[PDB]
This record gives sequence, C-alpha cells and structure tokens, in this order.
Amino acid sequence: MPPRKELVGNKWFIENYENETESLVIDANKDESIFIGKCSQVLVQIKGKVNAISLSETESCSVVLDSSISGMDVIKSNKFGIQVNHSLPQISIDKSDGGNIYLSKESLNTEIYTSCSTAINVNLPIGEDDDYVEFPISEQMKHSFADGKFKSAVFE
Repeated sequence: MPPRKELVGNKWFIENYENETESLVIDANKDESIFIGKCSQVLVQIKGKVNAISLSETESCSVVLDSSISGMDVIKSNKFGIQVNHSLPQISIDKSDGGNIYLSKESLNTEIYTSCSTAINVNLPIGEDDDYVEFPISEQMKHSFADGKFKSAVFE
C-alpha cells in the first residue's frame, strides 16, 4: 500500500505514510470529513472547519485541527496526540494506548469518551491563565453492592 492523500467526494483519506519529516496539510471545508489510517510518525494538520475527523490504526501520529462539527474518533492508535485550536463536541478514544489531547479555551467543555484505552492525558488551559494542566485519565473501574444498590464508579 503506497502513500495516499486524496479527496473522494467529501471524504479526505490520508493513509500509509511512514516517518514524515514535513507536516502533512489539508485545507478542508465544513462539509468534508477526514480519515487517517495506517500511518506512523506523521502530523496531519487540518485547516478549516470539518464535519468529522477519524484517526485509525496509527502509531505516534498527531492531529492538529481547528474545529469539527461532529467531533473526532481515535481507534487502535498508540502514541497519539490531538491538538484542538477551536472546538469540537467530543473526542472518542477506543482500544488506544497512550494519547495526549490539548484543548482550547473554546474547546474547554469537549466531552471525552474512552474505552479499553490507556495512558490518555487531557490538558486544559486553565492554569496560570491559558497554561496547560495535565489530567491523567483513569482506566480502572470499581463495581460493588453497597447500601442496597450495586453502583459503579471510576477509580480514584
């Protein structure tokens, strides 16, 4: 599978890229979607608003985006890094190992869902005025019967 960086209809496909020295850029439109798969050591930079972004089967890749109407998906991706310049409702991480998100004042409320993932860190610019503050995401759950009800809870 040789490099791919083509727009098919309203879907950007960026696949099969190895150790990329220079930043891979895409000038999208709000009606387009971005799919990134089978890549390693790559930094896709999505300029302009988009409808969606999906990072699939990647190793040490980083996505720099402005905003996304429906959010972003990350699946089977290790060593990933996401940086949000503006906003997006949610970022979903599944079966991924080691990831680092960087939200923005705008994107400070971005919901985050994780499933079967590890070493995920979310940094909000809430410190000394727009100064990142890491938040290691818990990967453990406790389940038990207590006080007449069998409740669940994240491990702290």
